[PDB]
Amino acid sequence: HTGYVGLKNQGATCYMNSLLQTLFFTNQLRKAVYMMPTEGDDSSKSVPLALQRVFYELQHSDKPVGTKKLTKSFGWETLDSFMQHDVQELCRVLLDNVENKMKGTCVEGTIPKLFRGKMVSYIQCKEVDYRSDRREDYYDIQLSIKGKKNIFESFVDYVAVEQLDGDNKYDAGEHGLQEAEKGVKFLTLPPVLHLQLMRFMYDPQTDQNIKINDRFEFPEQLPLDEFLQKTDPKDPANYILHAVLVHSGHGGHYVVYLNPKGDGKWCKFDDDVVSRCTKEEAIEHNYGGHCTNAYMLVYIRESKLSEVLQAVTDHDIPQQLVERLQEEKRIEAQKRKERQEAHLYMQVQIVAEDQFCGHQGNDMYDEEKVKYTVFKVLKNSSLAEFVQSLSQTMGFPQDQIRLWPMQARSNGTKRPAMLDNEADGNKTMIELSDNENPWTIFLETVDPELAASGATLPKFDKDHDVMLFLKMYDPKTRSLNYCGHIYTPISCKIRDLLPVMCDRAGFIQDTSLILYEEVKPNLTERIQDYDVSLDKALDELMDGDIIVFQKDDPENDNSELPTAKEYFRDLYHRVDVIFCDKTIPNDPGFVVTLSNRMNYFQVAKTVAQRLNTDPMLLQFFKSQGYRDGPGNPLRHNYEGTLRDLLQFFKPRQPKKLYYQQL
Repeated sequence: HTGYVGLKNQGATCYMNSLLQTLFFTNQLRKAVYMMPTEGDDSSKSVPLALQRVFYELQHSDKPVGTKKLTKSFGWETLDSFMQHDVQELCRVLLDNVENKMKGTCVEGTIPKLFRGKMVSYIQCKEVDYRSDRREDYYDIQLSIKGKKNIFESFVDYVAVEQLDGDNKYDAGEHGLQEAEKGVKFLTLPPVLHLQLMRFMYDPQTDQNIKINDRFEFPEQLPLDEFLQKTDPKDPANYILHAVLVHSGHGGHYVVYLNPKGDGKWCKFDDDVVSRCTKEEAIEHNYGGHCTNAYMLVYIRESKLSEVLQAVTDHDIPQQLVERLQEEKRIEAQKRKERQEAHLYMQVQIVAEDQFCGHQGNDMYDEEKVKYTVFKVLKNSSLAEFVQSLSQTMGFPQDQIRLWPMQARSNGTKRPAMLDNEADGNKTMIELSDNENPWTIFLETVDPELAASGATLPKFDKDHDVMLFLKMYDPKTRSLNYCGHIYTPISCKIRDLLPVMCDRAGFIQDTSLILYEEVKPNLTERIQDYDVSLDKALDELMDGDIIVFQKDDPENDNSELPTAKEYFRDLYHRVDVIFCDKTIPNDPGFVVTLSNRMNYFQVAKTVAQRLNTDPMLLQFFKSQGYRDGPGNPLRHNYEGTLRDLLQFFKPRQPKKLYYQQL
């Protein structure tokens, strides 16, 4: 009913869409494609079956047709896998493919029948009698456009005889070097003529990739009778224009104009929208004129078009295809259903206080090492419902638990932070997560030792209390110790918390303590006045803030790392980096421990101690970052630091620099 159907434009498929429609409306070819015995073939790797699928859906679908399995099928998936090849290469790919799959069937030899033409490449000597000929079969013709006005002129140029003169002489076997002519002449022109215009070429010294938008004309009706060796009455070489393929403007948007019926009723096929157009919009408007411009044309022989554009109906398609493809469509329908179910649920990752114990770095834990209890939960389900689900699964009373969602902060520290169960209990999980795809929540419980007895998690005044996390630094062992969390009124003076810090650390009451806010990695700010409220003591006080404390003792000074400040500083600089020998390909390399604040001299000196060698006999190479492999050489008067060099490495990605000896 609703006219013609379009293709979707999926990524950088590009000219593929334009080309498919052009082949689909070559009806003789299409009917033959429907005959290919594909019932035994692989669904997503059979190019013949994939192309059959596209044609079937082009013929039947109300919705634009996908090339999801087809692009996979012939193996050009990535954005530029197309940009690599030209249209004519894709044409021979698909045509050769179906041609060979029809061998052993009733529709064998359809592709030569429709597209094969014959041409002679010849050389003939002037003075001596010698000739050298070459009979060649073509499935298309490439026509030059620069210097030209119309396609008639490009055909005059293509048949043009070339003169072999002084210093270009032709060596004709025994006769030797002689003056000669070299010509190209067409023996036959097929029912379907593909003409590729040389709009753009990879001509360097001007540009690796380019475009020629200069004006270039082509007719509705093309007479070729004069460019053939042989002519025959009732079969002239008069051709009707069938298709016009177009590009505009880097790449740019591809679109195609066809008159499927051969009756001059043209349509603009721009991917998913098809529309009717005038002949001007198909031909006149795509000549150049300096934008949008025609790069490939398809003509059909005036006698042959009744055959070539045979009417096609549903029946011309075997039930072997109909039923198979319809089952594929049911499958895809399930897959769509599965996918939309999976989109409705979210993943909540619960972490418990045990996971915080023993962590030696900044923040609560290590992202790569932490162990979660995970829950699939409806995105639109309630908080209270999840709290019951958690309490049932985990084995707790709801009044003995509290959820603190892990909130990633502005300065790049991830920490537990408050949720008001009282006010936010009725909201959805997905809105409460602010769409964090996997929800990460810290689960506070009552000390299980007290759980048996009368023990509920205490009241938390969301306006006037804060939850802080405590960490004890030991200089002697240069280690961190998680000392749990506490609730406290904000108005509390830091001093009033010292007794409990001492106690959790196993220190003696009235032990003299140095306190720091662990703010951010490499930022460990000393709390200088203990007699002020938490509010004044910390800057920007917040649930999930961390205080690190240590004994104030002369003995600290004898350690490598006397303070928690120095500890965290060292933790932030200490970097292990892999050194790979550039001269040994597939070298895994060897790791060295360095500091992000090391200069060239220090880096080289250090690696040279490891390789027995002189630093002057090491040449290092800069990283290309996300692209693997060595980059430009590292000059020995490089001013920056190891930090500056490694900044293109991704966080989870391990670091490596390439080098060589001298």
